[PDB]
Amino acid sequence: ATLNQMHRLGPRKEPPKRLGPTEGRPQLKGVVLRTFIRKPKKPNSANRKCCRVRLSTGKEAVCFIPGEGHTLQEHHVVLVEGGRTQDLPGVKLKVVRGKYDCGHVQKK
Amino acid sequence: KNVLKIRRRKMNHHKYRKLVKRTRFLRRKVREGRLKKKQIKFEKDLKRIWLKAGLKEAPENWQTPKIYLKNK
Amino acid sequence: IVRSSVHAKWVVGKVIGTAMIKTAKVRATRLVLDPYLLKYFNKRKTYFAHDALQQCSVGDIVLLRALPVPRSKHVKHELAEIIFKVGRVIDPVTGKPCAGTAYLESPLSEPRE
Amino acid sequence: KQDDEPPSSAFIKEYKDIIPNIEKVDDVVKRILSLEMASRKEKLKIKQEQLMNKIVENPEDSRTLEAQIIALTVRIRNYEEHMQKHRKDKAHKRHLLMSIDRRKKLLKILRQTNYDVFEKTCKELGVEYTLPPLHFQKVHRRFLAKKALCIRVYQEVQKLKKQKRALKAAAAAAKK
RNA sequence: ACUAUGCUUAGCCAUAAACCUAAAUAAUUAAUUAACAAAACUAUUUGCCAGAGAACUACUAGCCAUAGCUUAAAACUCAAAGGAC
RNA sequence: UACUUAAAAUUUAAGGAGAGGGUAUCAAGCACAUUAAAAUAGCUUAAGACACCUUGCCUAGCCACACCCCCACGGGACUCAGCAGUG
Ligand SMILES: [K+]
Ligand SMILES: [K+]
Ligand SMILES: [K+]
Ligand SMILES: [Mg+2]
Ligand SMILES: [Mg+2]
Ligand SMILES: [Mg+2]
Ligand SMILES: [Mg+2]
Ligand SMILES: [Mg+2]
Ligand SMILES: [Mg+2]
Ligand SMILES: [Mg+2]
Ligand SMILES: [Mg+2]
Ligand SMILES: [Mg+2]
Ligand SMILES: [Mg+2]
Ligand SMILES: [Mg+2]
Ligand SMILES: [Mg+2]
Ligand SMILES: [Mg+2]
Ligand SMILES: [Mg+2]
Repeated sequence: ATLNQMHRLGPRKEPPKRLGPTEGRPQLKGVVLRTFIRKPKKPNSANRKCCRVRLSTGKEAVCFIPGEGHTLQEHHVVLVEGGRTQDLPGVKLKVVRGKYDCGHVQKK
Repeated sequence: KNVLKIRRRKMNHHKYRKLVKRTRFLRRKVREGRLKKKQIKFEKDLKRIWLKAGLKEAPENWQTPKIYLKNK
Repeated sequence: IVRSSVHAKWVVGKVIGTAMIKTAKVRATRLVLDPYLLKYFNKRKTYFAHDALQQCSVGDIVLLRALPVPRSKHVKHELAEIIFKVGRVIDPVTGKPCAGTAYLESPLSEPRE
Repeated sequence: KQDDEPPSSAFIKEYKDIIPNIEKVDDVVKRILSLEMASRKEKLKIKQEQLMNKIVENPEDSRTLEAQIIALTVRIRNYEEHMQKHRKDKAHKRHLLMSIDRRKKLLKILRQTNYDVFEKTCKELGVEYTLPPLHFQKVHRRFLAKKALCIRVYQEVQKLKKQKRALKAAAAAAKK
């Protein structure tokens, strides 16, 4: 661009930073609604443990439960955080082990 | 260069043309109603002007032209 | 005989319109520095000026004097002088009529007409 | 039309000043060298020269803005006559509209440099010059209809104010 | 085999790989090989571009256009897509 | 604070050299002008008007707000956005 064209337009217009599943917040608290299994897109093979939750914001999201074995059930309360599960498409939240009803993984 | 990027547009345009063909009659009724709303918005915007200016009736000998109907 | 408050005590511009009665719309231009590029560009402003004799024509360069009291909402200047008349310029250096970069009347001659 | 059209008995521009000097020339020879036995292009060289004499201070010069404007006024009127018979000629319709625009550009430069010459040329050639409008105005059915009402609404409001002022003054006059 | 149609007279539509894929103008041919193509490269002015797909799409406004044209997004998905060899 | 008349601090009103967020799929706004016998048809706008949306900024500090109705005669759902404390 010429100096006249750079002057008339100025600095590049910057698209706004749209928020993610947590709405730009460190964590959210949600109530478990259902516990189900999700299959990792190919070429991965597993039965990943996930759950649906109603977050404090009022929306519903699918959250991956990390660790080997969880005791979560419906009506439980959990603290969700960010971080996508790469193999699981659409799962953009994770549960924090050791907070509210969700507990630390029992060590073997 | 290959025509791969043209083939994607070729399928997108072909599939879109058949979708418009399937729902052609539905689209016609959508349009006539979108134009009618487009006319009411035009009429109301003209009423807002004279009412704000303080007139209680539209200017004498004025009839809002129907510009979105099948006049041509 | 206190002078105006406005910063533009003296403004030069081009008469871009003359359709108002006894008023001339004038476009002035100043140089403003682009901070990113550090290059000067033209910022133009519009000034309404009192043309008492309606002696202004579109395209002529004029000098405006800030009025002590604003005549109206927008008329805060008067026409001091017409520096260059459109098509009727008179060379300041020699004093002879000119038509562009040329003398309509040679400076060697002394017509005194 | 225009005040002057060259007569059919007039000589072409090549021999316009040569035949008069020759002592005696036959009627036939005058007819061969007249404008009756010539193309339209020759009749246009005579129209232009007549206008240069009646307008330009120095008809010997054809590179002046006033002379260039005169050259384009003959062409513009020539293209217009062409287009009156050839209604669907799009190349000449382009030639007509492009010459008109060329004249406007030259008339603008003439006005900015020699206003006195500009005024004579427009009066003699009968060409009206309108100054370029500062702002371009868009046009479409919705705008032209809203802009018409807005002008009408204003006029009605102002007409009412004039009536009120007259009635108010009339009442005051009666009291006095 | 045969029609719309290609033709003529008016009006409409305004789209092409409308691409010579190379904007126009004035230079320069040494101080100069990403690859390929049609050698490199300076200045001036405007236009346009800012990962791929979604998308010659949705919505908006304009238009003689009504299964249309121009204008032209986002959500969402991916860690590539793409060019030349 | 001085003088029977002048030095400050602190505000208010009218303004303007220049600078000052986003969307142009917000492209027209619709009285937004001048003259001063009261006429003229003008004013802003792709050098971004108007519209809508978002945000305190200018940081020795400044600006706005003070239960709500922009205001607070009036009306209402009737007062901790002073310190501590509570739901
Ligand atoms: K694997
Ligand atoms: K080609
Ligand atoms: K308030
Ligand atoms: Mg090939
Ligand atoms: Mg496709
Ligand atoms: Mg046939
Ligand atoms: Mg045909
Ligand atoms: Mg195209
Ligand atoms: Mg071709
Ligand atoms: Mg297309
Ligand atoms: Mg479309
Ligand atoms: Mg559309
Ligand atoms: Mg839109
Ligand atoms: Mg409170
Ligand atoms: Mg209050
Ligand atoms: Mg407190
Ligand atoms: Mg209080």
